[PDB]
Amino acid sequence: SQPYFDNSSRREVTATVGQAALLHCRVRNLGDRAVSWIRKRDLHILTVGILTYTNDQRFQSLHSEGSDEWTLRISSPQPRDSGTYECQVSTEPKISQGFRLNVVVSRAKILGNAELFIKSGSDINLTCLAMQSPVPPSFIYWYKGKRVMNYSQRGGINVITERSTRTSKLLIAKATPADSGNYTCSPSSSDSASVVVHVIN
Amino acid sequence: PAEVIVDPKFSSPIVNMTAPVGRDAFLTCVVQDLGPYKVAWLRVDTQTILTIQNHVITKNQRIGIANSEHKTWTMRIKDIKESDKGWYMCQINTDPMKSQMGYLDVVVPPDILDYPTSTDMVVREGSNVTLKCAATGSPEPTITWRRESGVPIELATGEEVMSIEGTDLVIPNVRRHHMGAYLCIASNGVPPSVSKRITLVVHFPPMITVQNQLIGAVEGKGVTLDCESEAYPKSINYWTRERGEIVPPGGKYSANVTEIGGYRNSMRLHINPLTQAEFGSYRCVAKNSLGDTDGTIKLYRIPHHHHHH
Ligand SMILES: *[C@@H]1O[C@H](CO[C@@H]2O[C@@H](C)[C@@H](O)[C@@H](O)[C@@H]2O)[C@@H](O[C@@H]2O[C@H](CO)[C@@H](O[C@@H]3O[C@H](CO[C@H]4O[C@H](CO)[C@@H](O)[C@H](O)[C@@H]4O[C@@H]4O[C@H](CO)[C@@H](O)[C@H](O)[C@H]4NC(C)=O)[C@@H](O)[C@H](O[C@H]4O[C@H](CO)[C@@H](O)[C@H](O)[C@@H]4O[C@@H]4O[C@H](CO)[C@@H](O)[C@H](O)[C@H]4NC(C)=O)[C@@H]3O)[C@H](O)[C@H]2NC(C)=O)[C@H](O)[C@H]1NC(C)=O
Ligand SMILES: *[C@@H]1O[C@H](CO[C@@H]2O[C@@H](C)[C@@H](O)[C@@H](O)[C@@H]2O)[C@@H](O[C@@H]2O[C@H](CO)[C@@H](O[C@@H]3O[C@H](CO)[C@@H](O)[C@H](O[C@H]4O[C@H](CO)[C@@H](O)[C@H](O)[C@@H]4O)[C@@H]3O)[C@H](O)[C@H]2NC(C)=O)[C@H](O)[C@H]1NC(C)=O
Ligand SMILES: *[C@@H]1O[C@H](CO[C@@H]2O[C@@H](C)[C@@H](O)[C@@H](O)[C@@H]2O)[C@@H](O[C@@H]2O[C@H](CO)[C@@H](O[C@@H]3O[C@H](CO)[C@@H](O)[C@H](O)[C@@H]3O)[C@H](O)[C@H]2NC(C)=O)[C@H](O)[C@H]1NC(C)=O
Ligand SMILES: *[C@@H]1O[C@H](CO[C@@H]2O[C@@H](C)[C@@H](O)[C@@H](O)[C@@H]2O)[C@@H](O[C@@H]2O[C@H](CO)[C@@H](O)[C@H](O)[C@H]2NC(C)=O)[C@H](O)[C@H]1NC(C)=O
Ligand SMILES: *[C@@H]1O[C@H](CO)[C@@H](O)[C@H](O)[C@H]1NC(C)=O
Repeated sequence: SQPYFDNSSRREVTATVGQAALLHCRVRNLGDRAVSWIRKRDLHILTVGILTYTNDQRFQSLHSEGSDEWTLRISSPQPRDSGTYECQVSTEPKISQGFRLNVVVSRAKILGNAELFIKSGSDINLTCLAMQSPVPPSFIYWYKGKRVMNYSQRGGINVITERSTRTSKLLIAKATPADSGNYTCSPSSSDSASVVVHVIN
Repeated sequence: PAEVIVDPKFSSPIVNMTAPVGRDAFLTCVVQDLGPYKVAWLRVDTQTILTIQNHVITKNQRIGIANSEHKTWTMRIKDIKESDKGWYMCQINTDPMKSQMGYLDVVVPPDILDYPTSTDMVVREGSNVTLKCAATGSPEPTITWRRESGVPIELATGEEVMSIEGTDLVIPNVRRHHMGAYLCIASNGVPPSVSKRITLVVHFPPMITVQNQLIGAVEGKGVTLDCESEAYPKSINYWTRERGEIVPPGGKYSANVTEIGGYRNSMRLHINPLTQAEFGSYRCVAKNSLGDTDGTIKLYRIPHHHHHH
């Protein structure tokens, strides 16, 4: 007879450039009414039910049949997309719920020169920082060019990853000609950052 | 193969619409080369979705939509309410998004409000009072004050006029003549106009006007003492004599007090037949709820005849 919201959707949502943002809106006893997403800034419609209206392919409605959750998915968020998005139900008067999405740029960096030149036999020390992200990363990838690095793939590899300090130190002992290439540090909740290495002898 | 899609545009801005309350209104939005894109109607201030293509999203059963050749998209609102007035938006899901707006206005005939409007005023002469009249309607009604029976009204400058506009008829220093029935008129161009009857009652202490302060008469004949009182509320009129002794009803004395409209009394005292004991100064008195007043009449004797010696 009367729909109402869930109360546990986390009005404040913080996403990072790239990846994707989710705004979850749950409604109890929907009925024949419909749930819609709008952008308060310019009053632009986004989704109605499961169909998309916006013609900005980045916006998509997610709803599992019979569920109470209507999720607004924003692909490839950008800083301009920071604003208030309202969950709306077709009743009269309509019942709304104002979500506030805030996207931030989170970049990772590797201390030192972007391009390193070390003599064969000397060590490699790549310290990576992901200080911009709001939440500490849950994992940090180390890509040797394109394939994932594994401390066991080569002797003399020391990898210390600390989500407490948002750092990851990759240490390669006694460099060799084969060890050349762009090493990439890709944390979970942040952007990528690479450093190209060249050797001699 | 596939084909190229054209850029849909608004053929013209939304035309403003004024509609009578309780009737139907039609917001239309014309587009060109809509093609695969969709038109939407939204209430701006509430930011509520109303229609998309030919579907009415809102549960408001008074809302409907219909299109002609996918060019003219018309939203219908049944049983218009004053709530329905405001801005509406016509939105196309282009990239970027396009939108137009148009205003729907609801006209309502004027209606005078009991509470904020003066009832029956009762003010003492000399003080000030403001007759008030408040009405509702669309547009904002105009309030015109008129005195019943063509009696004019005087502004602060002393100029006399037949009507005064404004919800407040400020009367500084009320007077006897301001008492009467006043007409409040509310009009806004939306028939019918309405009016309310507001009475103004002015209290004042009695005022005696002696017709003749000196009166000579001969012995054995009759005499009539005349006074006229003006007082509201109504007053009691009686005659006294000398120190204030009330006149005796019996014997030579006879009285006749008659009201003559305008809240004035005509009080007459007839003495007959005159003797020395009935000559002297008399007083005509009138009193009401505010006080009393008197006028003195001196009745002296003049001889029947006089000889020049
Ligand atoms: C106590 O005192 C009061 C007050 O006395 C009066 O006031 C004081 C201050 C002094 O000036 C006094 O001199 C004065 O008399 C006495 O009350 C008065 O009593 C007399 C009679 O004794 C009445 O006279 C009659 O008046 C009517 C006309 O009345 C209208 O006009 C008056 C002014 O002209 C006005 O004052 C009245 O209020 C009334 O006003 C009219 O009202 C109508 C309706 O609202 C309105 O449409 C008019 O516009 C309005 N007019 C005005 C001017 O405002 C008059 O018609 C009577 O004459 C008939 O009777 C006479 C004989 O009695 C006769 O000679 C006439 O020809 C006429 O005869 C009639 O004719 C018709 C037509 O053909 C016929 O059909 C009838 O059959 C015929 N009738 C008869 C009997 O023949 C008469 O003159 C005063 O009106 C009255 N005043 C007040 C204020 O009450 C009171 O009597 C005293 N009591 C005691 C015990 O002493
Ligand atoms: C369509 O209708 C809307 C709404 O107006 C209402 O409906 C109409 C159908 C009609 O019945 C109106 O009587 C009724 O109110 C119109 O929107 C209004 O537009 C006017 C003019 O732009 C606005 O008035 C302005 O308000 C400003 C403050 O917000 C004020 O600063 C402006 O004053 C300036 O300009 C005037 C000249 O107009 C100048 O004299 C001043 O000195 C100053 O420079 C001006 O008063 C209203 O606020 C608008 N109403 C709303 C609700 O927004 C719309 O214009 C109309 N469109 C067409 C094409 O007719
Ligand atoms: C060493 O490698 C890094 C990236 O490491 C890997 O490279 C990819 C090919 C994959 O293997 C991934 O697993 C991983 O990123 C190079 O930096 C990155 O280079 C790529 C391609 O040159 C950049 O991609 C571009 O990204 C922009 C972003 O807008 C797109 O618009 C482009 O279309 C294109 O996809 C990527 O941005 C870049 N990363 C950065 C700059 O942080 C690195 O350049 C390489 N070494 C050298 C010397 O080039
Ligand atoms: C690997 O290098 C990191 C940082 O690289 C260096 O940092 C400066 C000290 C300077 O030498 C720069 O030119 C290099 O890019 C080392 O981490 C820092 O170490 C210093 C000294 O021990 C310390 O004061 C800082 O706090 C450290 N920073 C962080 C983020 O921990 C690290 O010790 C080196 N590891 C090895 C094994 O050589
Ligand atoms: C009426 O006049 C008196 C005397 O100046 C003043 O005290 C009072 O406020 C006035 N009231 C109104 C309604 O003007």
